[PDB]
Amino acid sequence: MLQPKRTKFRKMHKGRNRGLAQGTDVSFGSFGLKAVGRGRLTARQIEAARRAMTRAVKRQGKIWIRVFPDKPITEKPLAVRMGKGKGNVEYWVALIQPGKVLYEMDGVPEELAREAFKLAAAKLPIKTTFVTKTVM
Amino acid sequence: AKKVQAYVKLQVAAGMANPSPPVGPALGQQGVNIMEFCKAFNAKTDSIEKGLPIPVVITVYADRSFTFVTKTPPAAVLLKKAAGIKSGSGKPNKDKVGKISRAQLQEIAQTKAADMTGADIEAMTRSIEGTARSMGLVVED
Amino acid sequence: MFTINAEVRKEQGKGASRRLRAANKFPAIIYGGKEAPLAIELDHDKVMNMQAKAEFYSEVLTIVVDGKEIKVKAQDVQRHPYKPKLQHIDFVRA
Amino acid sequence: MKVRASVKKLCRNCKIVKRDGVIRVICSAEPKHKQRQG
RNA sequence: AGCCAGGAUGUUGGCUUAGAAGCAGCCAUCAUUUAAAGAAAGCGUAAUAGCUCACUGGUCGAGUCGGCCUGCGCGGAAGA
Repeated sequence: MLQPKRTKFRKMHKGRNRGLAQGTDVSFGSFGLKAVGRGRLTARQIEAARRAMTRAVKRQGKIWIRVFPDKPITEKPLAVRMGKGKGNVEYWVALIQPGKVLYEMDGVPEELAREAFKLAAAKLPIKTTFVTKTVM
Repeated sequence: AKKVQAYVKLQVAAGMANPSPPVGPALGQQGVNIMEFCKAFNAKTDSIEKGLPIPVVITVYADRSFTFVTKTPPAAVLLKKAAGIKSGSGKPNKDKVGKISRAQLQEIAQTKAADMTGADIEAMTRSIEGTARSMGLVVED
Repeated sequence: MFTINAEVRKEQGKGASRRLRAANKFPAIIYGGKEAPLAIELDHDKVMNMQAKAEFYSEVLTIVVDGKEIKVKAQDVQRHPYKPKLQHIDFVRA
Repeated sequence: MKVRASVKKLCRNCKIVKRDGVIRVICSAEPKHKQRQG
């Protein structure tokens, strides 16, 4: 599980998730798993999907996780009233918008990249698509 | 031979007679005789040289048991008779386990012409060196 | 070797461009050299199947606008974020 | 048979048929591949 | 797409081969007469074997195959 090594403040406000994404082209690799839905992704979903990919295209290839969590999500325990402070940091999510290339892959044929990205897009909560490295 | 009518191919190293541990009733399930691997088969084995299994066609007729003629010496123990260690291949091609001189394969390939596919010497030369590719046997050029 | 038939955009801004992409076209511009920049509207499907090739981004293109021919080269393409379609293309004269 | 909400062709003999508004997977090779309700 | 034909040899390739002789195993994964063929893609064995196919010929006489972008729909869908 991914999590920043050392923050600056422990608890972040909710804020909103509007507009489109910045990481949009397949930059590092050759094939990409790009988001279409909005959503947000916990570190467990990123790890689950990465294990599905790494298993699927065996220890050949090279995989880039282009998103990183760095946003702490706090929850209140059970049978605790409202108020009395902000909750506790339970997990860490990355906020996703439509357009984020969530993962990249290189060093495989395209048909294995289709296969691993299908296998791993079923571990994520957002609708997802397959993209290739377009040249300009 | 004909349509498949009770002929199979099975035994182990035929320096001895009638292998009881390895196969046994595998040569007794069909109409193939138990006795005709023991005396007459070794009578037809001593015509060239012993110490080789023979995958052979045994066409069981309405005769006593059948009639048999051994035809070709197979290339498994012919490519194991001088190859390297006596244990086996395992993973033979990713390293250098065996090595075979190609002149003796040119003369054995020049001998064997019945149970092959080829009409030229060079056409069937590297086929048996394809069996050297099988057990990882590095040919000495 | 590519011939891309174009028209001149009499309207511009985000209203007119988004109206222009719902009608299965997309805006574009031809700038470079000493001339004024030229706002251009392009059919979408022709240019999308055309840019699926690699030679679209390397070879000199020819854009036919008002019965002229401007030999341009595809400078920079804005693509839609999550759909296989185009927002806009910058064409530098050549 | 298997009532699932994803019905798929598990084999090359499996075959998707819609009967009575219901998607089904009829196989001839293996009857374990018989499925319903996709 | 149907229908009529062919689809092998070293190849028991050695296996920890107790039986694997393409079939509970791993490395290999070659080369040829040949339009064409995998040391076997599916089943299958006490065990070879048994078939079908991957590919090619004939019959057939006009479309067919699979992706993409989309509109509307189907399933997923159980409560007093």
